[PDB]
Formats: sequence, C-alpha cells, structure tokens
Amino acid sequence: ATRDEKITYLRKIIGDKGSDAWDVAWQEGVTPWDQGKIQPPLRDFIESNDGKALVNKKSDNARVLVPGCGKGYDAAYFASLGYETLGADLSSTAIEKAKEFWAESPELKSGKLSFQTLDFFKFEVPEAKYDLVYDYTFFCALPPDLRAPWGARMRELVRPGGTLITLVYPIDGARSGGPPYSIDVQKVTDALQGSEEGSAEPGKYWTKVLDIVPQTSSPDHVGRERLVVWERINK
Ligand SMILES: Nc1ncnc2c1ncn2[C@@H]1O[C@H](CSCC[C@H](N)C(=O)O)[C@@H](O)[C@H]1O
Ligand SMILES: Cc1cc(C)c(S(=O)(=O)O)c(C)c1
Ligand SMILES: [Cl-]
Ligand SMILES: [Cl-]
Ligand SMILES: [Cl-]
Repeated sequence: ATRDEKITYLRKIIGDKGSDAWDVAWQEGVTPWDQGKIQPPLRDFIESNDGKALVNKKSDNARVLVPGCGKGYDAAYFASLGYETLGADLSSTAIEKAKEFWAESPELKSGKLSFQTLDFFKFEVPEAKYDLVYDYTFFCALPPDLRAPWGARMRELVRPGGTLITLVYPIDGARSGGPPYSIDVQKVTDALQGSEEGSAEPGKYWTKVLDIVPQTSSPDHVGRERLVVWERINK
C-alpha cells in the first residue's frame, strides 16, 4: 500500500523474473512510477525557443520513438505536435492501458500515434530511423549492466542529425538499488558515447547541445532532475 512497500515488491519480482516482472507489475497494478501526465520540463522545453526551432524544422515524415512509454503520456504529447509517434513498451498490459488512456486522442484515431508491445532492445529499427527520441523513467528503470546496450541501441535508433531528449531523473546521488536507479548526466553520457576505444575524449557519437536544470520541475523532482538534449553526429 505504501510507495516503499510497492517498490520493495517491484524489486523482489524483478529479482526473480528479470524483465518479465514488468508486465507482472502492470497486471497487478503495482505501478508506483505512474503519474497520469507528462513531466512539465518536457512541455517547457518544446515551448522554449530551442524547442520551437526543433519542432518547426521537422520533416513531413518525421518519426518519434518513446521507449518504455508506460501509459504513453509523452508519446501522445509528441503526436499532438504533428510527429508520427510510436510508444513502445515491453508490457502488453501497459500498451493496452496506454490505448485506453489515450482512446480519445485524434492522433490515435488517425494512426499518427501508435502504441505497440515491443522490446526496446529487440524491435526492428525502421530503415529511416527516428528523428526524435524521448527517454524518461526508462534509462533509470534498467539494471546498471543494461545501460551500455541502451546507449548502443540509442546510437542505432536516432538518425544522423536527429535528437535524443533525456529527462534525467532521479538524480539521488550514491543511493544504491533500483528501480528507480539513481542516475546522473555522466552515467547517461558514458552510455551514449560508448567505448572510447583508445581512451578517446567522449564526443564521438553525440553532441550534448543543452543540459539544464528545468525551471518547472514537479515538486518531488526539484533538485533531482536535469533535462539534456543530444544531437546524433558522425553523419
Ligand atoms: N526492454 C524494455 N523495452 C521496452 N520497455 C521496457 C523495457 N523494460 C522495461 N520496460 C518498461 O519501462 C517502463 C518503466 S516505468 C514506466 C515509465 C514511463 N516512461 C512513465 O513515465 O510512465 C515499464 O512500463 C516497463 O514495462
Ligand atoms: C522506473 C521507475 C520505477 C519507479 C518505482 C519510480 S518511482 O516510484 O520513484 O516514482 C520511477 C520514477 C521510475
Ligand atoms: Cl499529459
Ligand atoms: Cl520486440
Ligand atoms: Cl535493429
């Protein structure tokens, strides 16, 4: 009934079942992460001068991926901006619940928004790749040993010149255990920029164009959140 009890249980079943535990949690209603809406820093970025420029330059066929989308609030948001958007989640339960929650969306109706039960690590990347990817409470959901393949998938998923937005949360310092794991921008950087081969200064695969403290974090997010925008390079 308590958040902590619910997190304790989520971590217990992740220990027994691995990644299969996520659909179990959704089936059983153990969804402590669920907020019922997007995080404000996403809307405020999109509505900022950098955000307007990003949306205004989008191609007519521009595609968005929202991985680990849960009930899909962020995917619905991007679809409402005119992006052909895919919300992907491992859990078939989560994906049905996303289709329920957004049942009235005009973009779900048109097919411009789509929710699909997909494993972020396994699904077939479209040939044209994604123009824009948004990661929130997905990187911090993964066990630490999966951060490196997450970065590698991100490098394959975002087209050259495309953009990845990571809302980095929770930044709780040295706290161990997860989900949610305590993350920071450095951890995201190391995953995204990958192997340095011969100890090469990171900057090989992405440019970190913007890294801010959002001025409109949710109250329990204040002091534990950064918004980072990454551009895919090595064209
Ligand atoms: N390999 C994987 N591929 C796609 N989704 C995954 C995944 N592993 C875990 N997930 C999903 O990641 C989510 C973590 S919590 C849901 C967070 C969501 N971004 C939100 O803000 O509401 C769960 O829904 C889980 O089903
Ligand atoms: C992946 C994940 C899981 C949980 C339990 C939480 S939360 O309970 O702290 O809100 C968050 C933010 C992300
Ligand atoms: Cl919303
Ligand atoms: Cl898949
Ligand atoms: Cl692939």
